[PDB]
Amino acid sequence: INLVRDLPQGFSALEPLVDLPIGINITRFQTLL
Amino acid sequence: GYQPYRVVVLSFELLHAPATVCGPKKSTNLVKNKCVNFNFNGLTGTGVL
Ligand SMILES: *[C@@H]1O[C@H](CO)[C@@H](O)[C@H](O)[C@H]1NC(C)=O
Repeated sequence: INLVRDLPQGFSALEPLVDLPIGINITRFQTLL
Repeated sequence: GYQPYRVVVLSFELLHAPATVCGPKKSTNLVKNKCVNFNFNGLTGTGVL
């Protein structure tokens, strides 16, 4: 979406790139740089 | 008594972790224009193509 600044708009959808059939204890998502 | 005769014995789980990836197209080829009850395991194909 060609944008410049401060426009959190845009409407679309998503496909499952990967389904890792792990089924593990998941509630923490530390996202780091 | 001791000649080399090696064996690898196997075992499957009592489901400690469910299956990973399931069966492939153990299949024959395609068909056409004549209704064929066929199975995709999720798309029971019954009717003409
Ligand atoms: C973590 O995953 C295991 C997998 O069997 C499950 O049995 C266990 O209950 C999970 N732990 C929590 C806190 O949900």
